[PDB]
Amino acid sequence: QVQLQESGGGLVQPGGSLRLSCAASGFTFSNYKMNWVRQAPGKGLEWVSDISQSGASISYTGSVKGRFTISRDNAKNTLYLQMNSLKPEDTAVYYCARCPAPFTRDCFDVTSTTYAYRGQGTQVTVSS
Amino acid sequence: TEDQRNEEKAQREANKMIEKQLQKDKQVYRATHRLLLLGADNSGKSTIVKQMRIYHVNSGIFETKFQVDKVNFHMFDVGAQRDERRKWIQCFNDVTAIIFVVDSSDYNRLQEALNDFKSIWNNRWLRTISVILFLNKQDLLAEKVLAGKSKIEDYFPEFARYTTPEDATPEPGEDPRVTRAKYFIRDEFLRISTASGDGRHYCYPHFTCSVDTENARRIFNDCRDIIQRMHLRQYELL
Amino acid sequence: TASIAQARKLVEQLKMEANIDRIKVSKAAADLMAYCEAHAKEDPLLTPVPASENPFR
Amino acid sequence: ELDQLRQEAEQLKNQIRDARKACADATLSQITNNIDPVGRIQMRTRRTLRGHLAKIYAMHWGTDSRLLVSASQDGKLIIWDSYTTNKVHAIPLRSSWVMTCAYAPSGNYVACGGLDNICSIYNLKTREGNVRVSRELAGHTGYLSCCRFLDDNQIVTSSGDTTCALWDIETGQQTTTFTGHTGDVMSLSLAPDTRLFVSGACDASAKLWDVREGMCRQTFTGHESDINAICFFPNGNAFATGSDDATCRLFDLRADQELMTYSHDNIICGITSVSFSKSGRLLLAGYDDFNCNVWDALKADRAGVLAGHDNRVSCLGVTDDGMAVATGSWDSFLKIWN
Amino acid sequence: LLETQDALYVALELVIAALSVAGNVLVCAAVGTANTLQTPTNYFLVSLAAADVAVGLFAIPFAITISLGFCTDFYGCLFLACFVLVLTQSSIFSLLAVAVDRYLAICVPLRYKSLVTGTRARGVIAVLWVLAFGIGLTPFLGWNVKCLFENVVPMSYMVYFNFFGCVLPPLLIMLVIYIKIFLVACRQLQRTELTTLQREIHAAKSLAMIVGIFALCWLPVHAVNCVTLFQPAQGKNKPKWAMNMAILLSHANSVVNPIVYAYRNRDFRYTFHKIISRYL
Ligand SMILES: CC(C)CCC[C@@H](C)[C@H]1CC[C@H]2[C@@H]3CC=C4C[C@@H](O)CC[C@]4(C)[C@H]3CC[C@]12C
Ligand SMILES: CC(C)CCC[C@@H](C)[C@H]1CC[C@H]2[C@@H]3CC=C4C[C@@H](O)CC[C@]4(C)[C@H]3CC[C@]12C
Ligand SMILES: CC(C)CCC[C@@H](C)[C@H]1CC[C@H]2[C@@H]3CC=C4C[C@@H](O)CC[C@]4(C)[C@H]3CC[C@]12C
Ligand SMILES: CC(C)CCC[C@@H](C)[C@H]1CC[C@H]2[C@@H]3CC=C4C[C@@H](O)CC[C@]4(C)[C@H]3CC[C@]12C
Ligand SMILES: Nc1ncnc2c1ncn2[C@@H]1O[C@H](CO)[C@@H](O)[C@H]1O
Repeated sequence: QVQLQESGGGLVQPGGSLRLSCAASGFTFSNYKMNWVRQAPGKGLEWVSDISQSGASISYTGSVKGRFTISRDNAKNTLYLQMNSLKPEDTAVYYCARCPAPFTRDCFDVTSTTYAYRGQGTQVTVSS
Repeated sequence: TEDQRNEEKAQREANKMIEKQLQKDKQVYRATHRLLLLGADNSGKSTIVKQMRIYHVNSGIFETKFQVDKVNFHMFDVGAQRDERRKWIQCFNDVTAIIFVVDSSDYNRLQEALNDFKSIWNNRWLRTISVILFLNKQDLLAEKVLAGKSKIEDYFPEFARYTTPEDATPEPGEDPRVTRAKYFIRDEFLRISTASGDGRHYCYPHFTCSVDTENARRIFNDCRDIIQRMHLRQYELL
Repeated sequence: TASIAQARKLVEQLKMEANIDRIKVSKAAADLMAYCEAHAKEDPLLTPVPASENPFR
Repeated sequence: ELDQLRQEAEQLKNQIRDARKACADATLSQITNNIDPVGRIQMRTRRTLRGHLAKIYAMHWGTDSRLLVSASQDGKLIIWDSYTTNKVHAIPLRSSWVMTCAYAPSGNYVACGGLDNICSIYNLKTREGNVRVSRELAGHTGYLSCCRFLDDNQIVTSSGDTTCALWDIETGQQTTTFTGHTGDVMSLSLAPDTRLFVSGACDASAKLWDVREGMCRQTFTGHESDINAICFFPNGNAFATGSDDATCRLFDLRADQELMTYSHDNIICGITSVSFSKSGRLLLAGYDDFNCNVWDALKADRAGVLAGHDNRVSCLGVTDDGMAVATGSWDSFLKIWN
Repeated sequence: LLETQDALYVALELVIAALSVAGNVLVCAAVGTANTLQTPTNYFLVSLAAADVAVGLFAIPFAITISLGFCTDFYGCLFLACFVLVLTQSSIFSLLAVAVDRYLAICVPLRYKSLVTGTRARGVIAVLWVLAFGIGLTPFLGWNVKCLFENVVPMSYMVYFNFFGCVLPPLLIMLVIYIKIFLVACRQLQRTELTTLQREIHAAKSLAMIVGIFALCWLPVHAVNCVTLFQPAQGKNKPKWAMNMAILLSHANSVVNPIVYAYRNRDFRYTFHKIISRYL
């Protein structure tokens, strides 16, 4: 039942923009904190951003702070990552991770690579 | 009836001696302060207490016992375990403190270090346990910021528009940029801790090098302050 | 390599699970109710056991 | 090429869930409206097992229904006599951080383990009088979360390495291994048949295994978060589990789907341990809200509330005959309710 | 027995005894039922509660019978007076022990759990009870018909040995203890940079209570005795009012102790909340 599919990504040119979507089913999406992470080719996991249940508390990674925008629609239990003015270093596989425990503000998704609450990974490449 | 009364008496004597042994063990247990040690592989967590009165390596735990001012401390370092630290960490919710070391010299990994520090500080089970932040490898930070090969702005642009606090303790002969970066990282950690801070648990940052040796006294003072604040809160004096 | 082997193991497990003979939930519920009504009598937690027979009181 | 395998797995799971919904002609919730409710369950603490120092991390009754095991984080595994609260044995553990414990059906062996990645065994019937380390079943690359005695010469173990194991005490190696789960296994339960056993992990799923075959025969994923509790139904055909989402779910080995979900809007705290009664009419589940909930297995309503515990509940067990229940929390005071 | 004003004295003493015994029995029951409250600090608190219970149940009726002005035998009245003194000294020593426990916990937080355990707690409690029984029963055997107290117990013991031996020494000890605790709280407040002045004033106000209350409770009767002994012939123009209120406050100390010490701890409030929730 617990599944997190993700769509979007692909090829993009530097300075462009792209909105990656992630549909999660099998639980109460409005009760779990969400996170967007990215792993580059050959590099380890790199957390991008996090958004709380009601979106009142949101945070972004300093390396990509301001360029990306994380949002969540609870009416259809969906997550969205709108990246603007992409860079050639942004190329990576993105994942939408769910917090292991609900009603909490602590999540250990990026700690391990074999984490379960993730999607198949959305590949993104930035180049001419 | 005696066939069972003798057994009852034997069991009573056994229970008495077992309780005596349990109290003998509880003496040393309550006398020792159990601490946790966390950090990244690149960090020098395994060399925080350069003194290292005694280093015991269990099956999968790098125990480290020592004594400061007649007080016995037992810092536990779990290194031989899977990267998933969301289940076994629960075993350390009663520890006296959690020394979290960060190799802040690795800016690309400083983000992961901050994320781990946040996840630990916001943990529901470690919500009442203070965190002793030992920013090891300060010499590496100084060298990296003086070489100018890596700009902290790429990893943390806030450093560009950040200013060193006034309550800083600048070292003699230290470059202004080194102090600025060090205290910027320290304040980043302090904010990560304050985002969900409360009187239940506090943070105790400390700047130490890989060759430092007074870390024992620093951990002693940190534990003393932690338990003192805890007792004051118990007495409603804070 | 690694991902391919993991997917192979996953599809093998899925195949092993596909051949399972899944009966309607009605039979499972009936069996559960039967077991409950048959053992509820000898269950001290459901039928208040007298303090004389209960070794705790 | 991996896209083909992913699509194949997706189609397999789609047909699986389709067959599940097809077999879901009814639901245990509506079918159980005719039976009489159990009513309020008044359970008082008959005795308190004082003596433990550190937070108790596990406990397990024995076939004799009189002696029980209780392991604490201070490195002590104590054997308590429920009838009179007499400390018979106190095994000092090499690793203070113990996360499980067990009691063989014959009572001749006791298992323990934790972050040490080793399952330490101890013989209680030693002629020397003073118990000692009987066996050290090393090999796991993760923390040992739960353990159960399959027989005097066969034992089961669940480690955080995403794999379960079945060892033989006389050998000291992995007689059988299971690598179905993807997250750290937290608990399991053996059925009276002594051939099938289910285990739950952080993958929010519970997987079944046969001691002889050695391959995952069935999997359930009705839960939402990591499963921290699991216990076999007294009949051996079903089993209940509990997740950190503050919800329990009863799965059936024949329906391959969830037919009973225990939850409440005001119950936000998760589960730590669960156990059934002698008949299964009630379902006891320990929650981290400083209390335990005894629901109606057939109606999913809070029939009893054990509110006496000054800590997070860690383990809950029922006797082989169901005369009383034992609850060990992190207060070091293992209560015995009835 | 209804004198011009001793009737109000007896009534106030009865009300004080009732309130004290009620509060302290509640404290003892809360400490006994709650298993998590079986700690050394809680041991000292329940010892103080039991001392106050003994005061309310034994010291108050004995003092009442004494004030009523009976003509019992000499040793008969001396026994009741010495028992009242034993109970008062036991309460004072329990308060001193609670203060010393708080001091060792705050100033010496690390070695607290090691130097203060269950066995050590019960040993210290027994030693303090024996000391109280020895001090109060001192004039019963080592004395250096109208049962009116000043008659059976002279102010010599009530001042030289009682006041300056087991009331003023512990008074100043508790004063210094709470002063050091206030200093420690102030040093810690300037470190927790979150109004700091508000919390500092709140902590200072709490500490001022535990010793000012102790003071206003024990200083009246002992200062009355001191002025009667060192400065006699004053005639005590308002004896039946001055000593009346002095002993009234000395006895109300019993009820004032738990409400200031027991009810003001976080663990005690949590236990009370849990108990009233269980009862609902
Ligand atoms: C003065 C008379 C009338 C009342 C006597 C009360 C005494 C006997 C009783 C009442 C409550 C009791 C205490 C209740 C709580 C505990 C905690 C336990 O872990 C050690 C014993 C201890 C400390 C008990 C000691 C004895 C005790 C103080
Ligand atoms: C004034 C006369 C009646 C004295 C009566 C008080 C006696 C009976 C009560 C009051 C307080 C009690 C003590 C309070 C607490 C403790 C500590 C505990 O670990 C052992 C028992 C012990 C030591 C209790 C023993 C009995 C006790 C001393
Ligand atoms: C000092 C003695 C001899 C007589 C003076 C009486 C007054 C000034 C003393 C006696 C009792 C004390 C009070 C006891 C009650 C409280 C409640 C506390 O939460 C705030 C302070 C406050 C209000 C104390 C303030 C100071 C007070 C110390
Ligand atoms: C009768 C003589 C000896 C003094 C009587 C004054 C006592 C009974 C009164 C006066 C002011 C009162 C205090 C007022 C407010 C508080 C804060 C709260 O946390 C309850 C306790 C405490 C601290 C009260 C304790 C009882 C108290 C101290
Ligand atoms: N002058 C006095 N007259 C009567 N009783 C006194 C006097 N001084 C002290 N006491 C009694 O002795 C106890 C200890 O001070 C007090 O509680 C009080 O009852």
